[PDB]
Amino acid sequence: TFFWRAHTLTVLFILTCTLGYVTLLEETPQDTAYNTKRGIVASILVFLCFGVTQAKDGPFSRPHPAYWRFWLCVSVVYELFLIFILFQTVQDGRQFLKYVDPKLGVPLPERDYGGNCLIYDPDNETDPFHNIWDKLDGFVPAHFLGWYLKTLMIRDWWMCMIISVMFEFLEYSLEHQLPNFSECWWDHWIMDVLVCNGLGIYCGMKTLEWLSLKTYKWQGLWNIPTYKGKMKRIAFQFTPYSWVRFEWKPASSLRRWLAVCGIILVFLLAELNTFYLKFVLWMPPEHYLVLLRLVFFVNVGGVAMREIYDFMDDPKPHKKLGPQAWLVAAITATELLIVVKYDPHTLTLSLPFYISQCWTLGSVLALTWTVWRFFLRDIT
Amino acid sequence: TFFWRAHTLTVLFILTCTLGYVTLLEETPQDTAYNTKRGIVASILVFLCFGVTQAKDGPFSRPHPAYWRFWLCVSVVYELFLIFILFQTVQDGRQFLKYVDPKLGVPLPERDYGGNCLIYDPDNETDPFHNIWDKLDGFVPAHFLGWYLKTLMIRDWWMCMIISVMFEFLEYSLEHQLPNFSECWWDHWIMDVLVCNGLGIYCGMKTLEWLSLKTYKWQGLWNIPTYKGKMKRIAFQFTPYSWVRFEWKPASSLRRWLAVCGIILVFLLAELNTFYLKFVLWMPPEHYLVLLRLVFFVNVGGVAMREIYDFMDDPKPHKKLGPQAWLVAAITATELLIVVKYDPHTLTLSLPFYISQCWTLGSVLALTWTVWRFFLRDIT
Ligand SMILES: CCCCCC/C=C\CCCCCCCC(=O)OC[C@H](COP(=O)(O)OCCN)OC(=O)CCCCCCC/C=C\CCCCCCCC
Ligand SMILES: CCCCCC/C=C\CCCCCCCC(=O)OC[C@H](COP(=O)(O)OCCN)OC(=O)CCCCCCC/C=C\CCCCCCCC
Ligand SMILES: [Ca+2]
Ligand SMILES: [Ca+2]
Repeated sequence: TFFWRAHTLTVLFILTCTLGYVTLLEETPQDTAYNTKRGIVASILVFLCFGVTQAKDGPFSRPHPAYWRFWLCVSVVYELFLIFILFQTVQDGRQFLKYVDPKLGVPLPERDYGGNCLIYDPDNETDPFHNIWDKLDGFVPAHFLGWYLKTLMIRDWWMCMIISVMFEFLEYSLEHQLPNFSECWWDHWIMDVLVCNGLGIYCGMKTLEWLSLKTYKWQGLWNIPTYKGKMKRIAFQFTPYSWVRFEWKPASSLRRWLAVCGIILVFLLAELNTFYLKFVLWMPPEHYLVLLRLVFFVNVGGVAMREIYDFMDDPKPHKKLGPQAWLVAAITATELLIVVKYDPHTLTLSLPFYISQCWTLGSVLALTWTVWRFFLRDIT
Repeated sequence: TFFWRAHTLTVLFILTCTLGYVTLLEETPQDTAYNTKRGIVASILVFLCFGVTQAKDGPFSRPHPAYWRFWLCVSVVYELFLIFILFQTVQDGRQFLKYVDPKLGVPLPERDYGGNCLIYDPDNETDPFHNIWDKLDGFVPAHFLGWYLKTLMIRDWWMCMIISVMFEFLEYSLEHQLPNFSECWWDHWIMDVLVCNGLGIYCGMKTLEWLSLKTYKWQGLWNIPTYKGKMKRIAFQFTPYSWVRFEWKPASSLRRWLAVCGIILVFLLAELNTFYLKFVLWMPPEHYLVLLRLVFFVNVGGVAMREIYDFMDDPKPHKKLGPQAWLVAAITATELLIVVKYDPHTLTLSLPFYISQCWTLGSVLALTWTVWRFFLRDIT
């Protein structure tokens, strides 16, 4: 347990010695294009170190609060870079991304995915599943893990299913304002919504039930029994300390209902601007930046979701929202503003009439539900 | 007291609305040289806002913890910029400072100040004080305020006087390794050390005694009596909540003595690298950057000095040093490394023999004092 309360002046000394050595004893190259990137990277690294060693501890502790402090600092850095990218012109921002990786900044080609439907197709005699084969890509294994983590983040069945359904309706309405969207109805539902609910959401709820019926008693690593107990402790150190499963009961007040609606809206906007950011900044879907963003968003979303539940469930008259939820909301707003700024012509396309009627019907149905809620509250 | 517990989501909404307006509804200029500076400034402003609204509260509260959070964030930004400047070449760093202000990046002329001594000089019959007149500049009014604040920061007589004396000896030894240093012996002592001890240090100790014999009882701004009480409360709101005067007793152990020596060394290095930074980065002494650095260092030094006293005086087995002291130490180390890197040829000049003998005598005297301390501890 030495590392769990280790000193910070030792970290300061190590950092100072390392940077002093690498700056003085080495030879500085005579080109500014490399030294500028080196300085930016060094500043980012030092900020990460200082935050890891001196930031606040979040609600999550295991495996080490330094992990969540590191992710908080990464969130801060990402927000700063997002704002810097926002405040420039579009082509200069794309060239800045080209500075990040020397392959971006060029118009990538566009292709359609849902061009082939009717799985039982006699077009290709050799393979009946010729239409399915192209669909069976890394997306399907990604959906299971993604929704497993996203249902570990929010810890509710109804909220999770409503978020998934709302996002799928939004994706269908999003098809003509972003041409890469092309999915058949079977691929839309059976391949995505069916798979998520059947496997990812179900496994997340099973994990919550399994690890919410456990006794959390821990002791030292050297007081445990022989190698069997050693391996048991090593494996279980990455299991959570103790959680409180969230219970979002929205039909009890008005502010609580609006707060649940707001967090649902933020969750939807996260995925919306994820897709629109991978589109408008001219980054390929398989670029490592997108995967890094996904991992960071998974971790930061879990922490911020716990923090916003803690803020929402408090009985005290005035509580300040945790910094992680604030940072996630700021990042989402900045990403949405970037998306609106960079490509407004493609985003401003008018909705299809036949789906706009359905959207209006849903809106009026929600309004009727709200007024009926008010009526029943008045009666009671 | 509305602002003392006001909401943070309101701040987030205001920031998001203002940045979205200034980015979208305005027209982005078609030059990257202005947009890059605009983006950097916007990122700095957003980081300042987020830190002010969501950082940790330091030991100092009055007039508002937001003030000290703002100074902590400024410290973070200054450290990051210092490291970025460090990791480049010397000429590129000077041109970066030229980017900060379009007049820097040029070799400024060098002049001597202590070229005229012997105040009672019959060289100029018209004015006997012709030598004094050039000396009587803004430096003397600056010394009083500077040492008043610096003795409010450390809250001790002996430590303050020893720091002043050590810094003056260091300045005298620093004359040939930095040519701008030129002061006559009277200007060295009577004009600086005499004035500080007579006025600044004495007024600081008088203020500490006066405001350490006060009863700190406060109430609301609307429960006070009429306009007399209103003005009294308005004036006294900027008076401190309640302080605990530090008492540095170094002759009790060895770790405590070494800690006092370390904080004295950091205090000396702060002024050393202040002068060497204003010299080596080609900034004129009267540039606003130097004054901003002085103000920031005054505030951050006070906060970090309280934090390091709190860390040093704790009885608990393990306490983490406050972030402000960590940041001040990091900034001092980074500034010293920049000074060593940029102009090593001027700094590496061999010290004068006649003063090197005095320095060796002082060092051996300190060693004898330490061994006598060990001898007396062994006897007792
Ligand atoms: C921290 C708690 C959650 C995680 C628990 C364990 C933490 C460590 C696990 C790390 C494992 C890395 C996972 C690798 C990434 C991965 O598997 O895929 C990422 C998956 C797969 O991508 P998909 O979008 O599903 O596929 C697109 C199909 N067209 O992506 C995702 O998970 C998306 C996550 C979105 C997160 C949204 C964040 C917003 C959450 C809350 C904010 C809401 C409200 C709070 C804010 C403000 C309140 C006022
Ligand atoms: C916060 C507590 C202290 C201030 C109290 C009130 C705060 C608000 C007051 C703001 C007023 C602004 C003052 C304007 C600036 C001013 O008057 O002059 C600045 C003066 C005048 O300049 P001089 O160097 O004296 O003249 C040169 C002569 N050759 O400059 C200074 O005050 C120098 C201050 C140096 C401070 C050093 C900081 C380091 C302190 C502690 C760190 C040490 C240990 C902790 C770190 C690590 C521990 C392991
Ligand atoms: Ca889909
Ligand atoms: Ca002097």
